[PDB]
Amino acid sequence: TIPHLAIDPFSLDFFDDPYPDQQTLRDAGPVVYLDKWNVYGVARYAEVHAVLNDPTTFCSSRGVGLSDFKKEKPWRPPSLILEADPPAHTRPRAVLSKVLSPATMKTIRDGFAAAADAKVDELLQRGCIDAIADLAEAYPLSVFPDAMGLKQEGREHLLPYAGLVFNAFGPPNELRQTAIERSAPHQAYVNEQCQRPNLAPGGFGACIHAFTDTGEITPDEAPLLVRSLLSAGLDTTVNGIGAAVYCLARFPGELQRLRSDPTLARNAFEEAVRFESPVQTFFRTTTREVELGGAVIGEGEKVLMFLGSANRDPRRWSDPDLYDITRKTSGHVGFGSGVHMCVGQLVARLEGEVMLSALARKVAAIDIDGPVKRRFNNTLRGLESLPVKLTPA
Ligand code: HEM
Ligand SMILES: O=C(O)c1ccc(C2CC2)cc1
Ligand SMILES: [Cl-]
Repeated sequence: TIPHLAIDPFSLDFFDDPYPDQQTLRDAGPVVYLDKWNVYGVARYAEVHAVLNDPTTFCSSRGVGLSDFKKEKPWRPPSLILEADPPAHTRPRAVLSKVLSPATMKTIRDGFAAAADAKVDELLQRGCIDAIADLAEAYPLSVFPDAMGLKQEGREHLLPYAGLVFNAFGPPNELRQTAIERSAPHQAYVNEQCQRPNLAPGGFGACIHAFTDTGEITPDEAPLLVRSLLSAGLDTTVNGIGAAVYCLARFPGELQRLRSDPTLARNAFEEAVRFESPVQTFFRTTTREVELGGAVIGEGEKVLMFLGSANRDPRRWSDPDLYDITRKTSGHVGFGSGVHMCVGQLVARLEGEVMLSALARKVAAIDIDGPVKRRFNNTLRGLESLPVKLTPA
């Protein structure tokens, strides 16, 4: 009853151009079986949304990668939020929600905006830049480690560690194995900075530790929640901003609409998150036998959700393959949906908004003017190098 497919959604050929295979995955049926990895997959919007919003059956505490924590040791101690179910999930989630709250955004907005403006002006002086190293990576590196309250020393480990985290959600392919092998120095660096003495007062890290006073988290929980921010909080924004710039480079008409109304910056970023879906995939594990898409899935089965596919499903989206900065983007699943929906979404959107605002006000044209290279990661979609010429407004 369930179609079996041989598509490897973690192969380099798939990362290189996922969209035809994602259609094949959607059109095969509401639920497929991926023989390459012995997992179920859901690629249409409806089922992906349903699974995300059914946490008691499609759980996270057995891992949101391919590995089942009931069967194998996690490569690092489980995340107290990503890899937890309610009720255990709830108070750590509440702490990060408060640390990354609307109120907190007021404290960092001016500096985040100023750094974005300054960066775009700097790049305009250079003219021909790499929109990944010089913009998508450089801008988040210039604000987020500081906002965390990290010391200067060791920050070169941040992106490698994130690359590892996101590769490690994948199957045990070469990408994952190469990432985990000799990763100890990255792990040691991150784990050390999660300890309270190493985090600057006023920053997100210190604020997490401050919540141990309230009874919401214990002191021994705080370093793991700092670890969550150091795992998710940088590389995501790199690929989100890179996605947006790549979109604006490919859709000059939309750059021009953005220029004409910079207040479209926030939605132009949201649309980029839908369109590229920097976080492509997550898994759940069934806690019980369950019928999904007329398919009966046993207990303890891994279910692969194709977030990017869901965000391009023509059943849900008009012209899914068009980048439209005035699209009603609400309901996209690029930040997830339900109890685990991205708790750092205000930080992500703030960064994206203020960079796209700076571009909107300062740049007339973005032209790809060198070889484009894709960055391969089991979970993250994005580019390694994006040479562009920036024309000033
Ligand atoms: C464009 C940028 C980002 C994207 C696309 C993204 C994507 C996602 C997605 C899809 C989830 C849901 C996970 C699931 O359902 O299993 C999620 C959760 C999460 N994200 Fe974001 N994220 C981004 C930025 C950030 C930032 C900037 C931070 C921190 C400063 C962050 C921290 C987290 C954390 C801690 C969770 C787990 C929340 C929970 O389990 O309740 N992410 N993110
Ligand atoms: O808690 C964590 O360590 C964690 C790691 C990666 C993510 C991805 C979704 C952005 C989220 C949380
Ligand atoms: Cl670690």
